[PDB]
Amino acid sequence: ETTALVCDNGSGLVKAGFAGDDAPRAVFPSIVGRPRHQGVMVGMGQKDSYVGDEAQSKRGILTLKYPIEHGIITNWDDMEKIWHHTFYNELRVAPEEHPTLLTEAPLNPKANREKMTQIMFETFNVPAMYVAIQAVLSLYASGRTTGIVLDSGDGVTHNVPIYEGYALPHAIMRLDLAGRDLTDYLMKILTERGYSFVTTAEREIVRDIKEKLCYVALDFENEMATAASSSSLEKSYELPDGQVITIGNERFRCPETLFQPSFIGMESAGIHETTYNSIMKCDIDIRKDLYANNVMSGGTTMYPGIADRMQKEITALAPSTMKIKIIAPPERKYSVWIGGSILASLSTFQQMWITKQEYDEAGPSIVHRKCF
Amino acid sequence: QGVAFPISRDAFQALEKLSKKQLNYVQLEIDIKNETIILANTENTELRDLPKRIPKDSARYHFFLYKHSHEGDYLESVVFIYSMPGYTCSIRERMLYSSCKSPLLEIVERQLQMDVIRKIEIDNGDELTADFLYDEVHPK
Ligand SMILES: Nc1ncnc2c1ncn2[C@@H]1O[C@H](COP(=O)(O)OP(=O)(O)OP(=O)(O)O)[C@@H](O)[C@H]1O
Ligand SMILES: [Ca+2]
Repeated sequence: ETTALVCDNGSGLVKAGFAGDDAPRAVFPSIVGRPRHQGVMVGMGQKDSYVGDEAQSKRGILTLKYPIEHGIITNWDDMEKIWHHTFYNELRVAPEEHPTLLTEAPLNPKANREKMTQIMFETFNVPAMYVAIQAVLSLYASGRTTGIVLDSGDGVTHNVPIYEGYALPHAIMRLDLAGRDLTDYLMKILTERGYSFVTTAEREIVRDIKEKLCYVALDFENEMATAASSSSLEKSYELPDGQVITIGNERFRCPETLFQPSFIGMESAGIHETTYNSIMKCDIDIRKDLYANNVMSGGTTMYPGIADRMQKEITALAPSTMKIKIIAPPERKYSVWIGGSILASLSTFQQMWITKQEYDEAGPSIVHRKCF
Repeated sequence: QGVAFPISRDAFQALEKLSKKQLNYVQLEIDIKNETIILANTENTELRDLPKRIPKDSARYHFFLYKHSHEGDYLESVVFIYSMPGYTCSIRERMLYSSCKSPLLEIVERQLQMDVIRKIEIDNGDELTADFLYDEVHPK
């Protein structure tokens, strides 16, 4: 037993863990914090930085940053801290003893893949490591090699057509709207309902509301009308001290924002339109199978009724005689991570790792050749 | 791409014989625990009984000699099929079938000169009708 680590680094959350486990052991915010101003902060500890949960608790003392913007790594100093923290603090492992699988976003620059492998080998001294495309891992996990993945996480929503294990970069759509935007709109319209959520302690509370009560309407105006003229679909939410507030049309208006981004000002096609456009940018031929295999991944696709709604919208955009299916696995919230764990635990995967010797001889990249 | 499970001796002989048109159908399966590709079935199969060959409760790989006419020509072209019935399969079954595909296709091609004309991914193989298969191989 040497054991492989699997890391799926997203904009909002890190999912991390041991290959062969069926769920990620560590899930914590992809947040790095540093002293708010120059001199001596109080009570900054004996430390120059915090990561994850600690960084949230001390938000008042630190300046908070996300090193992964829209799936891409844009702050490497801070990204090193998240990795360090993942190994030592979250996982309790010594990186040099463990093969590490890492995941990457759509449209990720080749140079980024290289510095990523570089840092793993140079700064963390992993014996072996390997890099996999998130979207492909989820597709494969659903039991298919061709289809169009709709990955929607915390800061980005991607539409990614994949043929035979290969993402088609020219047809990949990016939409900068996801979970963190949805929590904030839920916060806004809940406060307009006469409650008050400003406030980072409260944002947490709204995230839980959002995650437990929200749903996607099959027909939105039907549902708005079904709510205005009846108290039928009103769930009550237990505040953590004891107050009880009543939540109504917010319950579906919030993720409606996915299909109707004008809701938060933004001029942009909705997820149904972006997944249609993505498809449309491919072969006339391949299109058939894209439609037939829409896979969904990521926490922001976890809303009830999202699958069916997509079915409705896609159909309405497609040639009438089109075979359309959405696949929304129960495991889709960590399907990217589960797929890496499954892969990195196989004996037959031992000879697929990029090794230190391979990297020395050289160098970083190795990565484009050996991983795809 | 991707993960190479050793193809068993028996399996390899079936595939070889398919390459020479001595067999018309060869079905394979993955042994999850052993990380191995093993021979499931080589029962002689005509188009009209192909649907019956495709399990409805676990995922399989298939190589099928598709005898048919195309505008003057009688063609006997090898079709590959990856069948996956859905959540009756475990995540691990799904990942392995999906992940072990490309290397299996690579060996058959480079070592047996199989001339896989088309690869198809299907849910159950009720789908595998006469016109379906002709449209896959010979689109418009
Ligand atoms: N049951 C749920 N319903 C709705 N949203 C959810 C649910 N569970 C998690 N989420 C949301 O999903 C987001 C996190 O998902 P994920 O981990 O896939 O994103 P990420 O990988 O951090 O970000 P990205 O992929 O955009 O870079 C959070 O905004 C979270 O509130
Ligand atoms: Ca993600």
